[PDB]
Amino acid sequence: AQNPNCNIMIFHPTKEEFNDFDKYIAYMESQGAHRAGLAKIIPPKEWKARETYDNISEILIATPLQQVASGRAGVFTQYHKKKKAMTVGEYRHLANSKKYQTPPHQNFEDLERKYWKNRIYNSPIYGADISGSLFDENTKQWNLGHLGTIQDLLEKECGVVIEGVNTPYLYFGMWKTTFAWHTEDMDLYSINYLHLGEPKTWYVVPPEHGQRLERLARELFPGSSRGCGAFLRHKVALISPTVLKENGIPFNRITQEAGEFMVTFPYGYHAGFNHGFNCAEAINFATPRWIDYGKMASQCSCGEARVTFSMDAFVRILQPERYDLWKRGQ
Ligand code: NA
Ligand SMILES: [Zn+2]
Repeated sequence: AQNPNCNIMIFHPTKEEFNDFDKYIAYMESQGAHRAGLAKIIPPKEWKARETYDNISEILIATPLQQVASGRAGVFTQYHKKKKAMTVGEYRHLANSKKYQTPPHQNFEDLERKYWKNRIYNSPIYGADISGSLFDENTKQWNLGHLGTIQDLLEKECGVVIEGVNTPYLYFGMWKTTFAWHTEDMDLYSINYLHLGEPKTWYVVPPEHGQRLERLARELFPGSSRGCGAFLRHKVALISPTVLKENGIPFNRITQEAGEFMVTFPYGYHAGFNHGFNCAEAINFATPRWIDYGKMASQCSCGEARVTFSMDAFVRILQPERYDLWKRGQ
């Protein structure tokens, strides 16, 4: 079996290999990439997402979110406090201000140390889940707005036509902006392109060991776990690498830089943080291999996990037994 230790693999496709998205995902899996839960793809030197990022300042972040932490440095939850709308230009200025700017640091490891030591004592602001794309329409390879839809995949595999659309989202981040431990909706794949700015550090648990993280999360967040048997779907829980190590949880870490893609694989738990001002674009996608994960995905029915109406059809068709209860939660 390929990649038995579940290491994060990094790929350098040629322009030729970059010409068929689906084929290259399958290729990566043939090499065992999915066992890690996360892979990095460095685009060929010939490729570009768009010409320049000189004209993005007028994008609106309708509802910036302040991420307020509760708990201890290595084991905390965060809630999202809504803030007044601002443009990307205004946001960039705020990110670079003395209050929010990245501290001096020696390297990525040093900054990681500072993050886990100090994150809870600050409340960074970020723009999340902004429908839109920064790929040029003329970018023909790995354009996240031009991928095949999950609805078409489900139709092709299962024969059923369903409503729903599948469009990309933008994220604007700053130092200490935090992504909580989660898998994707319906344990889908995701792909994330870092368009501009400072890095993102990722942590990931191999899919085969997802239940180990869930078990630890139940132990570390007992109140939340009592409230909901899939509370990680709420996307509020953080656990540091130190605590994961102490508890023997298998995981890996990697830093994504501007111009790099990251793919998360079905049931790959991941979390991370931004190093400073940046802009990323992400979208969920599916392959034939996803279907069996979709059928088995745990669901939040307690009301907390709010998702797009596009997920309705996936639960309805793949998980009919769970549908009524889940629907009540929405
Ligand atoms: Na994700
Ligand atoms: Zn819930």
